[PDB]
Amino acid sequence: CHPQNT
Amino acid sequence: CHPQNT
Amino acid sequence: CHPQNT
Amino acid sequence: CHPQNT
Amino acid sequence: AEAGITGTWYNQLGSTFIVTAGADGALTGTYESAVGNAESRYVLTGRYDSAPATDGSGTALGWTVAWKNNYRNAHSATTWSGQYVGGAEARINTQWLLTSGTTEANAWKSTLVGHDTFTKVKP
Amino acid sequence: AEAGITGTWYNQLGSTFIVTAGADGALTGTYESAVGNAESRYVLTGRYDSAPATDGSGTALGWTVAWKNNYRNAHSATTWSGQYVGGAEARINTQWLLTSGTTEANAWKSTLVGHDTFTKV
Amino acid sequence: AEAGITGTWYNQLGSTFIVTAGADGALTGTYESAVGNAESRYVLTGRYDSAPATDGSGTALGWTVAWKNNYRNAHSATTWSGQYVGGAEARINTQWLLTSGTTEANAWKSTLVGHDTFTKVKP
Amino acid sequence: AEAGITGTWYNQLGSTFIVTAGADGALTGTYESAVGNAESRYVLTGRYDSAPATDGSGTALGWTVAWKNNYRNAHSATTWSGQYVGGAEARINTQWLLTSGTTEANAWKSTLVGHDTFTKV
Repeated sequence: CHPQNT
Repeated sequence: CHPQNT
Repeated sequence: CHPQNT
Repeated sequence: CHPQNT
Repeated sequence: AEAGITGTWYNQLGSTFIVTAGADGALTGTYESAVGNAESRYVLTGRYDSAPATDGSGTALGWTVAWKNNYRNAHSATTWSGQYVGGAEARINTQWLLTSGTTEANAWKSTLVGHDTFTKVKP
Repeated sequence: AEAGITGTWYNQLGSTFIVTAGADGALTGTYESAVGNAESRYVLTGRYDSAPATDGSGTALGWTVAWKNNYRNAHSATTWSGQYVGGAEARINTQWLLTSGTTEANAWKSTLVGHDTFTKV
Repeated sequence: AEAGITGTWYNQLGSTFIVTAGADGALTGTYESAVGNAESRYVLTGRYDSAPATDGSGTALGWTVAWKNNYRNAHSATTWSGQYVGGAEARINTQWLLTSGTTEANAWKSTLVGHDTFTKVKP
Repeated sequence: AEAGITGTWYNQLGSTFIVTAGADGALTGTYESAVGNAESRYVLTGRYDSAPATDGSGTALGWTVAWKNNYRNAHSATTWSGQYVGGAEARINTQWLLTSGTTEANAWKSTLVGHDTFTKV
């Protein structure tokens, strides 16, 4: 889960 | 004026 | 593997 | 001319 | 499912896209801007995934238009790549790349990138 | 120039793209990955400018490949957009967009972007 | 005009962007996703045009975030490039590029592209 | 690897990019076009991963240049996103987005996309 988006 | 968009 | 390259 | 290249 | 893609679609700027999806994965149709009329019409050809994953996953597709018809020639081509999402309000979400024919010296600035959303209006 | 597009081209990773350019703007052919086993082949369709400018300009073109054939279905499609340049050393310079079919939640990370240069060697 | 850009902005997915525009063209601040909390916070640095054209023309700007802070390291960086449009409802419209560190063999698929719209909520 | 980023790099069109990489992730420096007359120079700022992965991975990085200095103002900004690869022949491989300030009507054609490879030669 990349922190840019949820 | 390109025909893709107005 | 994705078919696009190699 | 755009400053980015040449 | 080919039937859901087939129809008349429109994007946020008022351009018209008429497409038919064939059972072998082919896409064919015409593209037009908001001025309407006969020619602003250009031929389009593309491909889509005729056997998509189940889930609530979208169907991947893509199509190209070379901006030349029998009235004008802008010396450029656009490709849209995105996904069809069916449901109450079906939408095609895309990203596109517009490339113009340039001399070698201006080739570094030949391509524009952007994004389009199409809403369906008719089969 | 114009018809010089018809032929067999290779990108920098060994993928082969075989195309037929129609007098009025159609592009038709097959694309296959390196290794080259006979179904690693996929169908492609596209368009190109059939009447390019007479100054030293390249020829605008583009095509699509949906990544499904009789053996595999990768639930994705790639579009390449660029221009053809004829000469003693002909090439097709492109940038591409690879979209995958995703759920609504993963829509933001659905598309990859890249570039390829195709030559006849 | 630096004052209009400075503030707290949010995008359509619920991520937070806090920025200050300095008079020499510098942009500094922090970026956070919708989970909120302390760390989901990463440092951002960018530049904007401090002397824009008059008209109803937008102001061009861009900023970068490397996705590493003191709690996580995703080994990737994102750059957003777009324009600030002021008025009743000010908006920043952008396009972004996310690149991950990969080995040479997977470098052809290292970069994602997309687009974001930010709406302002506070100075 | 890591600090190897600090130095003077050149892209394929002769533009020079001089950068200082800070221990904690900052990137600072100047960019100047070919011809190289002393204001063709613009300020750049950015970030890079200061603790990269130990397998054979490249180092993720990115930076911005707003096209205004004391002499010219082109009402545009360029962001480059990519990765650094160290070796006997070091390079930084990137793709970039050039946005121009436009009116609402021309917003759809505001951004160009391209790619650049920077080397120390």
